[PDB]
Amino acid sequence: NLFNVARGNLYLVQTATNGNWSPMAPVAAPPFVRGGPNVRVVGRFGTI
Amino acid sequence: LCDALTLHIRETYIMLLRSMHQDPTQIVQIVNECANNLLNSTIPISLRP
Amino acid sequence: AQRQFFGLTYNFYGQPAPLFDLNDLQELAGCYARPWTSRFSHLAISTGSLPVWSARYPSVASRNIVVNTLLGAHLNPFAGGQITSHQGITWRDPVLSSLAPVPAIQPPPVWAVAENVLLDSNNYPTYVLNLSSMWPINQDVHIMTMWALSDQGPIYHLEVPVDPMPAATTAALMAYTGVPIAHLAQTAYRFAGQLPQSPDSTMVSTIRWLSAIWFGSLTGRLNRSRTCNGFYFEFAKPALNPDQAVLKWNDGARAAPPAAAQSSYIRCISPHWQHQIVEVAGALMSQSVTAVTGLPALIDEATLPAWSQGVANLTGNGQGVVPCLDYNPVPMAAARHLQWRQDGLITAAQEAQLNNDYTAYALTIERHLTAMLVANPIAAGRMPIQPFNAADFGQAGQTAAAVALAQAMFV
Amino acid sequence: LRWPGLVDPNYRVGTNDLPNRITLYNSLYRYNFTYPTLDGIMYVRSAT
Repeated sequence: NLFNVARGNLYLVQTATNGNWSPMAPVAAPPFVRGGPNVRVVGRFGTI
Repeated sequence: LCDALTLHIRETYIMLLRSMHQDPTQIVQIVNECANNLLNSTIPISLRP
Repeated sequence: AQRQFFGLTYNFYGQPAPLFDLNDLQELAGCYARPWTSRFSHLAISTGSLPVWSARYPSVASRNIVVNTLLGAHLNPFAGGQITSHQGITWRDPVLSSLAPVPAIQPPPVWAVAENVLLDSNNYPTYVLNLSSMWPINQDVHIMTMWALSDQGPIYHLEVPVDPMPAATTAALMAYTGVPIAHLAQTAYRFAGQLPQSPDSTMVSTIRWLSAIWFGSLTGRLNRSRTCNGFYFEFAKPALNPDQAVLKWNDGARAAPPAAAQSSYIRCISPHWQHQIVEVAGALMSQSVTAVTGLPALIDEATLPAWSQGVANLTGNGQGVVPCLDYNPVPMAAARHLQWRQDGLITAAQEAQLNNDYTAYALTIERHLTAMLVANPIAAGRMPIQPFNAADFGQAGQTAAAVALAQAMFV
Repeated sequence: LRWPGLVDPNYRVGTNDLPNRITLYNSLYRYNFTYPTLDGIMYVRSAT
């Protein structure tokens, strides 16, 4: 971080709050980790 | 009216064509394999009578 | 043409109301909530080989299995005369098109939930007095009947005359050459479901000749070296998409018309038909024929489910019935490969090879359905899977007799 | 004889005579083919 280089991953969820939103230091467990119940990955190509 | 001979020749050519018809849907796999997965595609095709 | 279809509503499997909720009405592909002319709608545009199935619909026969209970739940006519309404849902008018919410000012009577209601068809006088408009409904109800009279795979019907293919049939069939069985089912169904045809129409005797010509290929009897009349179905590697069939035309050594008629109903006991687009296509492709031409005879009560026992004019038990030879995908294809080796199409090494490559494929079919039934039980509400139980999947009934039927159907 | 189709009541749609006598009024089968012309999207594999 002291060099502008966050680790971990990046979540994209539409949380529309009003309180102290905190992108960096996230309170609580991250919603849906990899390999969680019904959490499919994207096949290499990513085709739709 | 259509002379059986001519009607029969065409009824043969219609077959010549159908014979070499290619299931449009399988075309995605042909490209997928012929390219070794390096290239993967998708080709919507409205199936009709 | 024809107007007198005797139907039968889907079984409840011991559940309260019909296995489907409100959301199923506004999810059907094609024409809004119109269940008629649906089935092969989600397959109208092919993108690839991969079978079309989402989250709610965990399989191929899932789209149809749902439109069945949804269909019967709104079939008071033909079985009562009224129009009724189930959970605030009814048809627009007498023609019976899409299903809209119960109209105000003059709402229909609430439908009395009942299991297996016999459809008489003539009970609804408006049908015959408006046949050219509500014709698809005849083909569809017939489908639901063939699906309802079985707890394990749709019971269609093969035939084949004593004499060779007509002169008008051979000329009509030479147009569906490079067309997979998956597509032949779509063109067959979409045909008999849009305009009142005749029982002796050219496109009817050819599509029937195309169905029984497909069974021989599925059994292996009608391979590359043994055509019925120049038509067969070449099968690709089972590990490389076995769904591909295609009606190839050749000039080899044809078979020969049988000594007698081989009219016989067929079924697929193994719950594999659910995820196999090839099995569902073969079933619905034959049903298109028994639609324009009602059941050639009655169905055998020999086995079948505990609810199809002695139906009005569908399943009998006397002498006017036709035996139903049910099979199993795995042993059927295992015997289908065995036919290819007998005549010398494949080496004796590719005999036990294609068996392992297919049994592994059919395993994927089993591993999938078992994982879906557990995810979507039955007491939850809907029935996209149909409770088959895991005690089966490999208890092959008289599949060995279905194979002996193909050998007799093409001597 | 030239017109077994048009005249004779025992005609059979599709029946010829061919090897022996060219019939005139037959029963052809007018087709209406469409020629689908594929043009799809094409995704690469993605580094890894």
